[PDB]
Amino acid sequence: MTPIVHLKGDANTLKCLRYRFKKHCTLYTAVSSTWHWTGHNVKHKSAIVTLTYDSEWQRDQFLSQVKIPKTITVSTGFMSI
Amino acid sequence: MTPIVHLKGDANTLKCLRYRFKKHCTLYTAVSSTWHWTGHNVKHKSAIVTLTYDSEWQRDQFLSQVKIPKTITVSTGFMSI
Repeated sequence: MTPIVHLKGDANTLKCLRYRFKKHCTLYTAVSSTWHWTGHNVKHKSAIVTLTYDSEWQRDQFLSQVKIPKTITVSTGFMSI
Repeated sequence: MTPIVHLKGDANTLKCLRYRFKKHCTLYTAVSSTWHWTGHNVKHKSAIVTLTYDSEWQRDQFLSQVKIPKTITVSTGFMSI
């Protein structure tokens, strides 16, 4: 299936990460625009993004090229399309 | 795991669907803001959204309360967080 990572944290701390993916253009398959769980009642800035990898092995590579702050939690799963 | 549906199509045709989810507030677990696969070279308006359900059974219910145009393709998968 297609691997999909999910990172979250301060909407601002996410702006800096996107830049790191610029030099790592040869590591992910498709970057999604910044989005979040919208709802009638929100809380604060917690924008979230997602990155699809062509394989799990390549996934560990990106995590080795970018440092995931301890405040940002990662996610693991797979989709079918 | 957590079920996750993925719909796509004309960014405009998606605006009408979001309204249907308003009356079906008791059917999904978390609606995500409108987003899409951003990239240096885009094509046209193809915004995409996602909906998480608490179970597969409840998933078939939402699909029965909203008509998915033949131009919009659905998706099936699961995440782990």
